[PDB]
Amino acid sequence: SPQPLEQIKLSESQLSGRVGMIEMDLASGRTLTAWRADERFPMMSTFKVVLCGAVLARVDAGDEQLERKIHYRQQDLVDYSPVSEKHLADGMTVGELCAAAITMSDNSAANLLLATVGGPAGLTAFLRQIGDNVTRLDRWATELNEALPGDARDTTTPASMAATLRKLLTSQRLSARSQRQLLQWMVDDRVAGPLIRSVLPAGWFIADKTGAGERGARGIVALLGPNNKAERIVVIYLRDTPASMAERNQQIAGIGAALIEHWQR
Ligand SMILES: OC[C@H]1O[C@H](O[C@H]2[C@H](O)[C@@H](O)[C@H](OCCCCCCC3CCCCC3)O[C@@H]2CO)[C@H](O)[C@@H](O)[C@@H]1O
Ligand SMILES: *C(=O)/C=C/N[C@@H](C(=O)O)C(C)(C)S(=O)O
Repeated sequence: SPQPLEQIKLSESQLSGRVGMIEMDLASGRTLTAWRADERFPMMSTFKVVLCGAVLARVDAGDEQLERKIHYRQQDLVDYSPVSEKHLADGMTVGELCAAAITMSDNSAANLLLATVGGPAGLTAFLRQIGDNVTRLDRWATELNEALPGDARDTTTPASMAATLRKLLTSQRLSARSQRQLLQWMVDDRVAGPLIRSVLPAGWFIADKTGAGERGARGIVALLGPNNKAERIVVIYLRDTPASMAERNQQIAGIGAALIEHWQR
């Protein structure tokens, strides 16, 4: 594979779309690679990690409990609810809802949690509270993935998302237990995690949340590193490409390969 920036450029050329990327040291925030890092991209399902950071903040404040059971109705369900559709009779705890939202990308679980933090506006206010003045959630799950050109709704920037994830995972804004919980939910991703491990060389750590949307939107927020350590945050977003899902996945994997082969920078 070529150097990271050369591979990122190659991916735009091959996809005819925009790629946004940040590679950042998790412990210090040192930015290593930045490409269109201040440009907007639809967050898609990656917003679910920030959502659960807001839930954990409420738990830390004593305004929520991960144990609290939420009972919901079938009419509350939206498209793609693999875990929540199985619990109409018994409900799910707030912690179970975050696990379903992050590890299975369950949309009804995400919406139930979104209401607890004040909806899209409440989550956006939380982002402003932690110093992210760019990321914004405007719609509920299912409609936030529309990815219309020029539409600023439900977007982030690679730089903003990377800084926000670092703040949630390591800045001590969340309690120690909450920081550990958010990380474990990403480690536990069932949608892409196992697949990524299957193609990663031995010794590489992965934790992640992926997303997909219209007009080719695709993305991933991840922790990656050799020696089985979450050394870096890597955020990659793609937008406005007509390519197949398989090729969008292949290009993101290609950028990851370039990082792996040329890690010491
Ligand atoms: O010299 C480095 C390595 O080069 C190859 O590894 C390949 C691997 O066989 C391939 O499967 C992967 O594809 C990349 C898979 C990446 C998948 C997800 C990437 C995500 C993760 C973080 C956020 C953004 C992208 O590339 C590496 C590096 O060339 C060799 O197979 C391996 O033995 C060797 O240790
Ligand atoms: C998160 O990225 C979700 C992606 N897609 C879903 C969505 O809510 O937009 C569907 C319903 C389109 S499907 O799961 O792809």
